[PDB]
Amino acid sequence: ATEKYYIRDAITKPAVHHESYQKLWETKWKKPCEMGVYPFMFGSIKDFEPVAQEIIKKGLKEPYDWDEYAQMYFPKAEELAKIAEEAEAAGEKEKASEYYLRSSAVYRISRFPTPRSEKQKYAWRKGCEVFYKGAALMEYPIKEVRIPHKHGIEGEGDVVPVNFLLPPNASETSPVPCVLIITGLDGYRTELAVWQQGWRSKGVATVIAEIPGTGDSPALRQDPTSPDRQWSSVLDWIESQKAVDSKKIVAWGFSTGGYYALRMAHTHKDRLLATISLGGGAHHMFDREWLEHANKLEYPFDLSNTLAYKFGYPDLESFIEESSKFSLLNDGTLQKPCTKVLLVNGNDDEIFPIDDMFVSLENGQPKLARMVKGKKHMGEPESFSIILEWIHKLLGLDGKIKEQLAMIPS
Repeated sequence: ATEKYYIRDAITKPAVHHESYQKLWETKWKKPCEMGVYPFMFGSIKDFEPVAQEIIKKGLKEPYDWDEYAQMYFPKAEELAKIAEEAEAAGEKEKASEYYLRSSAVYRISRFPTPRSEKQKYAWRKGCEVFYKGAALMEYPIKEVRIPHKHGIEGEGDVVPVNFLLPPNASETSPVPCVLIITGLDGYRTELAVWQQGWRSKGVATVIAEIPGTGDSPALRQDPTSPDRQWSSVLDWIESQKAVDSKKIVAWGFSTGGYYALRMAHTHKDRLLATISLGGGAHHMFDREWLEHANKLEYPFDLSNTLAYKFGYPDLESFIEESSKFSLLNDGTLQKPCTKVLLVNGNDDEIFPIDDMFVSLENGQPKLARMVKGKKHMGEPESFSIILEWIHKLLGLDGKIKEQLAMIPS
């Protein structure tokens, strides 16, 4: 196993943040929280630091009691929602928006990595509620669309809930490109929402949809073909929005979303101008060896257990027994023709192996690739510049990617 992957014996070095929440906060989370970036988009250090201090005093650590853990965030989440409600009543639109989104950030982290308890499931519903109240009070409001899941089968939900933002001058006469953002294992439509105003400012529509077994995805967790049905429903809906140019749909998968972006480049080739996989996997992400090591690496919590839950398995061993069936190599996806594909990741990724970029490049048609040497999951920040530069060229946008990226930090 120490000789199997690109990162070699890096897989055997346990990350310090697994020792305690205090180590998670001090070594991994405090910095991005202060900077207002993932996983703390729309958030404030002023909100999280008090909560962090109280969790650290309790000495919470792996294995976490997710009800006990989630409850630590609720007093702050509720405080911020009450401030937003008062601002809204006073006609303080910009203030109400800020505090609803700040509330949504606190609820979000309470149900990281994925809702696996009743209080985390509660926090998901409450987080969506205050997110959409905040989104509704944006200058250019982001809306929820409950897309009819017309391609759904027995056991699947009736709708695909998405975020939707349409630039103001968009019309059937002057239709706009659309970036379909596919979210990840922990960040859902309420998180990747942070990208929508930037695209709007460049004259680009956005639709944000969750992967199977996360957020409000209606898709069967254990069925490898469930995403295929979901994207058929989503693309049918985008096609019905005549203000969107259905010949200029670009799918950008973040994280685990990258797997789905790469898959749909094949399954929905004729309906997509391009797909981007940023820090995605394809094959080796499903290996026993990778999954048996990844729980203790760069991911903040238990990646492999969280992944198993998202795929509808009660434990890691049961997932590993069947995980090979999700491989884009094993299921024959990578042998099919694809639309334009861009693959970007850090070489040293300990969430999904760079080895899966190689598997992706070893099968079917040539794909665009940028490897980011000496960086781990997602190859940030250069990866965001590489991807925006390419999409701007593809869609003939203004190429002002710095202006767009500056809108991300909260």
